Amino acid sequence: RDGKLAKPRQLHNTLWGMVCPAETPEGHAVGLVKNLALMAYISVGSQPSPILEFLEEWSMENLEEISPAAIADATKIFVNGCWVGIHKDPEQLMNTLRKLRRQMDIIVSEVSMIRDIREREIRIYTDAGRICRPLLIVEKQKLLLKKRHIDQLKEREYNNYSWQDLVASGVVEYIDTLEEETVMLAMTPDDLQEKEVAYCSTYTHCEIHPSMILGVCASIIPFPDHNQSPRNTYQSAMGKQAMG
Amino acid sequence: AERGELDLTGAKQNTGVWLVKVPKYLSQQWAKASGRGEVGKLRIAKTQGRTEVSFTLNEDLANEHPFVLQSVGGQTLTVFTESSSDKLSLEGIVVQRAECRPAASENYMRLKRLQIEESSKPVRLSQQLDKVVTTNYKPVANHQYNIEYERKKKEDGKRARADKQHVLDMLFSAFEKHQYYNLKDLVDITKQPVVYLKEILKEIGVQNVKGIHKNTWELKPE
Amino acid sequence: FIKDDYGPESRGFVENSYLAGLTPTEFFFHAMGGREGLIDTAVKTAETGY
Amino acid sequence: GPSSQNVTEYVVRVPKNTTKKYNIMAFNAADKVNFATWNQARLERDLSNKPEDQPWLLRVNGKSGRKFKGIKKGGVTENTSYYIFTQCPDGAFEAFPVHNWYNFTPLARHRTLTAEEAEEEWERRNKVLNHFSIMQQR
Amino acid sequence: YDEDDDEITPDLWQEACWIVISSYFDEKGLVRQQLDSFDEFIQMSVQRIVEDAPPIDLQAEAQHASGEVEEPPRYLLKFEQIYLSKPTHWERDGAPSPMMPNEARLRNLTYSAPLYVDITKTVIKEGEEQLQTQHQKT
Amino acid sequence: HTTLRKVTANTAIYYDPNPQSTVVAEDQEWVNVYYEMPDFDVARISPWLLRVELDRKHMTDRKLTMEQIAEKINAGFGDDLNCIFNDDNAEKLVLRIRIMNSDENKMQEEEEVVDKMDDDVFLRCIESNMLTDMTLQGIEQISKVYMHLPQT
Amino acid sequence: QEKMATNTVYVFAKKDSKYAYTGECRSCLENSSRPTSTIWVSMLARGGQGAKKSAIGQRIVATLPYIKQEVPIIIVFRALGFVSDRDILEHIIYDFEDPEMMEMVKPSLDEAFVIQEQNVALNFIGSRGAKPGVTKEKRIKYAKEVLQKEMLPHVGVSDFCETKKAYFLGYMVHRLLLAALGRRELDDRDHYGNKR
RNA sequence: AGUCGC
Repeated sequence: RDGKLAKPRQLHNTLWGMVCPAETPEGHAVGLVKNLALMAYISVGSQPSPILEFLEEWSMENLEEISPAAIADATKIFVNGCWVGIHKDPEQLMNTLRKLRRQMDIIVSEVSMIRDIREREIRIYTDAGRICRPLLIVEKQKLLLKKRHIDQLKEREYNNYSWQDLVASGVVEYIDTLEEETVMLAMTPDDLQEKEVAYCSTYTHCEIHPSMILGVCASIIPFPDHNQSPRNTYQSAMGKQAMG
Repeated sequence: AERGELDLTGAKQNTGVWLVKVPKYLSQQWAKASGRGEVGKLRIAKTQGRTEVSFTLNEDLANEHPFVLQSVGGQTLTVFTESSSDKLSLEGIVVQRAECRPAASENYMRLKRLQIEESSKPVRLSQQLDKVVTTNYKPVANHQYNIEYERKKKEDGKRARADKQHVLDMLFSAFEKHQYYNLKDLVDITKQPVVYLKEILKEIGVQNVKGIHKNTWELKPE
Repeated sequence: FIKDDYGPESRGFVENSYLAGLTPTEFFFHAMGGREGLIDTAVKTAETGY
Repeated sequence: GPSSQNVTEYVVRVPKNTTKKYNIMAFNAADKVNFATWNQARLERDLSNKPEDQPWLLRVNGKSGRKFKGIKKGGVTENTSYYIFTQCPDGAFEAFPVHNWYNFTPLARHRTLTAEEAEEEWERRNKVLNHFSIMQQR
Repeated sequence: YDEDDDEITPDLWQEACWIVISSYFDEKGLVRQQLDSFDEFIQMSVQRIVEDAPPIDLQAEAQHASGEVEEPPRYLLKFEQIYLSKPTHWERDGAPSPMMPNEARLRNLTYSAPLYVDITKTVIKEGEEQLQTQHQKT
Repeated sequence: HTTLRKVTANTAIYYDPNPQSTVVAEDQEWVNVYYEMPDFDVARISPWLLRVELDRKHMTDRKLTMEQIAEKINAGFGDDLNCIFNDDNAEKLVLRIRIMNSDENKMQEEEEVVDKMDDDVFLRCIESNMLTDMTLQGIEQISKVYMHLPQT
Repeated sequence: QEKMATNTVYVFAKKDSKYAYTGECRSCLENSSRPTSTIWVSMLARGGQGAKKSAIGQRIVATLPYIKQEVPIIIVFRALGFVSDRDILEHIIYDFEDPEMMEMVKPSLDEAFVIQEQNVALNFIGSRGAKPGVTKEKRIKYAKEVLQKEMLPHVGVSDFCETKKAYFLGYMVHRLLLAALGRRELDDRDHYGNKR
């Protein structure tokens, strides 16, 4: 505060759909006071206990039971940054574990689960306070959500079907910023469709709508992309300033 | 021979034992089998360059578990026993470690989530309180206060200032155990009023303080 | 984007004009470039003052 | 034979209550322990420097034999159990509970460099300037 | 409704993602983050904290110089389930009634609710008694 | 400011107390090249061998000679640092270094005040100083950049 | 309120030209009592006193909570009781097949020689950390309780999980050595994945 | 204090 230039003021790359790009004050506090994205959500926190039980039962070997002089090949697994154990087949584990998340044996909004292949680590997070956003799931080079789910959403006008049911189909997922680093994320159904040799075909998530990266005040401003970027920031202050 | 000696007979036989990891629910079921004399049977089927091990539960106890073999090369596992007769013996070496795999990991989970729920239920915070009016009834005094009053109201209260000689004897008796005491202790052991115990201690004795007004009195030892 | 994409779009350079509109990614990278301009105004203002 | 085709099947028993506690004694494979060369051993709780919580002291053969330290594992299992499957003269299997898991590790017969003297002081002076002679002056 | 067999038309356009987005706000709503955290804070955390591990015991001093015949009395205090009543207000008369947020602003009140806890008193002195235990809701 | 550290590809320390039967049989003809080099006190010089390999590309740019480097290091350290070098007729360039002692006085009088650290360990301090402090044509401390420009 | 993520080690290149790299771990029971615990493992560089070994740029020390003086990581391992240098090497780097990692630690082993038992090492940490107390044994017991309670508390709070802490401390040295080889990226200051 | 104005 008051005399210190720094890089935690400049919009960082990871703030994509996590925190509004252009909604931070124009005064000395610029960029330090940020504003949450529209689709952004924040994990409320949960006990790690169930995950630990499923892992030990699946095939995770306990720390003091293994032999240290034989672990180089093995992948280290952590839960809330606590090093719980080791594994010799992380690919079947990750695939199975996610399947459980889609099926809700562990809480979606909660568990973040990340694999860092080049380091052979598996980090899992269930602590409070992580920023995450909903995305569509794509599978076998195409979207997993089908128009029949839409017809239930139209039906909601007189039925109990809801966004929670939509999460229960496992067609949408919650992704925190640490996990968002390791996904291959298509911009829009259109692009994921035309693709043949256009770019790649390995996508795993897709954006529910790209204009969601904006925070509350930035959404009032129409055609924000035909404006010079700081121009959008002055409007986010002034819109908040108007009366009515 | 002594209890500090470790019997090597088992080790001296070079006896091998098997090490199997099992889920708590299966062993809890065994735990409530008690002494039926069995919990199941183990089946081993061997082929060319391959071995299959499995377990079947007792049908009575149920009212196929495949085995996965494990490396033991990286640890020299052995077993010892601590007897109820306080005798120690080295029973054998682990020649194999293994894991008991469930018949199905997937559906099980329904039971498991329910299973987790049964051990794990602190149904907390949980139900507001709608409203309450128990900021407590107002008696005439605390119930226990009345108990305190009753105690005070039982014999003890006034003290026996009469008979200086017996009280003199009591001081002499104090002087029979130790050279000095705290005046707080002196009133406790004598059951007399402080002003009077002082009046006597001025007459036949002296005082000696230490540190921060910590005082002891003595019947002039000589 | 895909890992290691030095090609001009994944790393900076916007093709469109303010009239055509910026694609979503183009839009966000532009906001990064606009922020430098906002921050520099505040930091420079204090230092010259002194 | 077992090298070609074989099948075995043995009943598994659990006694209602064992007459003794069953414990695990684990060694590092790197220590390559061979009990073939053990002839005597003593095993007693280190307790004098301050019982069932206290570490193990393993003393093999005579005083000049190797000594090891046994450290207790926090619990046998945190969500499971460990059981021993044993062969019996009738031809059955017998299964025994684990009561404790202990880690056992090697100790030097006689090393002891000690820092109580002024080794810490020598460290203040330590410019990596000596190594053998300090071990000799001991 | 689905079966993934006779279906051949997965395509779905702008018109439809907004249906999905609407359902997100219909379910969650714009401020959810604040509310979900506070709710979890009551539903979990204030319970977790009194359900900690600091049951306090107190033993007054006895046999102060003399003594003999037992009893330096001993008391232990334990805490149980926590209750929270909907936000109430007490007039100077002493009579409580429900508050409503509009009232709370006009008259400048604080919009809070009263918290109660189960407490236990427990005497297992040195011998004469042990069961005399009483539950309170305070 | 070019330090020997910039030019050096790699270093190695060997125990080779018998040059006439060196630990690298392939290195053996260069020992044949040096036997007239103080043959009397090879019984006196230390048995530890330092061997260095140099990058041809750095050596070309700095347009140096192996005799320039050898003369630089010997001059810089002093007479103690006994140097010999490989033949220029190779794409690779390697330098072999031994240390000479104080000869006559080393007869172990009181206890040889050195506190008897191993001579190799002294050699690593030599190599350390040798990498960082040696300044072949590095006439000053201008970090290590130098950019030439043509101005029109 | 935005803060730095607890329970996870990240590597930094701060200003102080005498610290080459440092590994930071903020380790509170963000569900216990909310203290802090800020273990630092710092790699010292630039120097070497005299003819020490020509290049001090590998003398890895450790800050610990409520310790008045920096101590080398190896003492803490001695204090955990793993006197066996091969075992400490096993906790630090479970791939002793690479000569370069083995050389990187070696001068830190060289420092370790002055202290060669758990008790005395405990007496070192006690006196380097606390107020003066010629009691020796209490200095050892208090320090024993600090290692038990204060260091990496997220990994445990008792004797019965004292081994588990040893791997994790060792993992930080490993996580640090990787950066020091440079085959590992230096971790950003402001990545949102590392925020709460 | 913080918010905020240029």
